[PDB]
Amino acid sequence: GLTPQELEAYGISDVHDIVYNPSYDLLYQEELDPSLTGYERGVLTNLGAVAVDTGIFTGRSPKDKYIVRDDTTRDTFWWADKGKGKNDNKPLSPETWQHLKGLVTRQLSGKRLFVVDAFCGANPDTRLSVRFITEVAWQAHFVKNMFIRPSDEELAGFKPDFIVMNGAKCTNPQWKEQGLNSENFVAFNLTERMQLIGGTWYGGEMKKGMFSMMNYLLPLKGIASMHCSANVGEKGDVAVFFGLSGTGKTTLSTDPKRRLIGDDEHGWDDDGVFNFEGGCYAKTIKLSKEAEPEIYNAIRRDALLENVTVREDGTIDFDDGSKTENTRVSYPIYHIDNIVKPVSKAGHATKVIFLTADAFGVLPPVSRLTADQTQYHFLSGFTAKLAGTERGITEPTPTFSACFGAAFLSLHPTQYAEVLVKRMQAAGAQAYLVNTGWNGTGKRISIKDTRAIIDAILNGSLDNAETFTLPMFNLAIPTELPGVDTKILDPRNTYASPEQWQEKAETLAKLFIDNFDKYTDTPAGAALVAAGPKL
Repeated sequence: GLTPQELEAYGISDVHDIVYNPSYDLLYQEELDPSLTGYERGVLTNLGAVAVDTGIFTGRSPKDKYIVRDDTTRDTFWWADKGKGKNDNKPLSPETWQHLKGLVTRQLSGKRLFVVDAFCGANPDTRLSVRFITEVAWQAHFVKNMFIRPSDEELAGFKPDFIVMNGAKCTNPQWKEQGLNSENFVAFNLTERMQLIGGTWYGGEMKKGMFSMMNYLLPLKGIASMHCSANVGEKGDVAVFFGLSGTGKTTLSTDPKRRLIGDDEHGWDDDGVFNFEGGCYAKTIKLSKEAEPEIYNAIRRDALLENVTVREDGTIDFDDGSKTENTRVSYPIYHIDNIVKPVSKAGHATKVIFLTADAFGVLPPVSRLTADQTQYHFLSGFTAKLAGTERGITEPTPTFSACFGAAFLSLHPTQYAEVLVKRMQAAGAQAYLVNTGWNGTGKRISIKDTRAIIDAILNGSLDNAETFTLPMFNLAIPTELPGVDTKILDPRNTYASPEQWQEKAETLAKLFIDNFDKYTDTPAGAALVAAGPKL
């Protein structure tokens, strides 16, 4: 379905063997080819799923992310070097881009190539048509899992909006003199409409780039673009769960009392909430069949395990984090029985949950937010980066991740906030802040407790429930909650010395205030200070 000549327009030469739109059967056979070496190699596990390793590239490389600054992006992108707020959108010259493109296209030239055409976005009117090019079968499999798989009729008329070229096997020897961070690179050019991957083998780089592109295009036309999971109740009530990976959004999304819309990347337009993806890239550290049965049962042929420990007998030790704590599996979304079909989308969200993995043990397990607190805490995005999720993170690392996805934002945080608020206001949606981090003793808040809290949110039992107010943060906390120990609802109770909550809360309050200061350069942002913590 694709000629060698078509690839030459992208700069790739000397290609005569193209594997276009590979089937899952073909990918499975290719991945088990014993002639593969190094990070190409795959092994078959007892669950029937192939497993691969990615070396040291066990999470994302934000410090290697670059966007060409040109007439397309100059005045619209949220640049790393132009604002008060830190971000990863580092500018790249057109000249250095051409160098990186040459490295990747030379690497892929003369090779047998896999080409996967797919969609990012469940809706035809706003989706991107993406063409992915790799020399490694498992990388093609990853994108087959993670993007929306077109029908034959859709492939017949396929016209790519973006090209993603995976050249993980190449590196940039000139990186030092070019002022770059390392010999690796994840580079984007919105004029040529291309993403390049060099050096890094982490699968997620192949999906979060297009997420960043959706995060550029959709809010500019009034559509929220959200780093969240999403599910729907029997009556059509949709919930979205914002958070960084490792902080509960995947686990809570597969709630057996709900039906899954998606894991990680969603839009919200006039019709409702829609998944961008065709699959889920779930963390597997400490996964168990008893605790996460839907996710566990999705691990079978056509799933792709990444960096998990496989024993000599082919069984998997999901508890082993010695390669990395950020072990992963990808699977097409239909590997979960309990999903929305025929398209991964539903109506407006009625419930908006912000997951905060609070390493200070200050915040309540659950708070019901006011309208202004919703905006304040969305822009703040206080949570934690968990080990391995970005390279060099070795332990839970507190962060203010604007919009609960700062690493993927292409526009200013307030642009995401304004669209989200407009959608929530139109729906009458209620927001909740849920601590999936740690309590006052340093113990991780139990998934059993968080699941019970989510249950109480989603059945509406908290919307008009009696509350008490937490000092300084001014958060409304329910006085009791079915299926949860009342004593945990007040975060002060789990401290051996409750005066220490006061000390840690003052410290965290100041961190929030200082982080939020940069948003107070407009009247609306200044007005939100009253909804944040007060010393």
